[PDB]
Amino acid sequence: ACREWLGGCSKDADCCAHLECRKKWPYHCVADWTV
Repeated sequence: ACREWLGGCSKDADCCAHLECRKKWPYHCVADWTV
C-alpha cells in the first residue's frame, strides 16, 4: 500500500499514487493533480 492524501511524502516517487509531494513543509501528499 502506498501513501494516501495528506500522507507523509519524501519525494514524488515516494508518494506513489496520483498525488504530488508537497512543495511546502510539512511535505505531505496533496491532491493537486486535478487535471
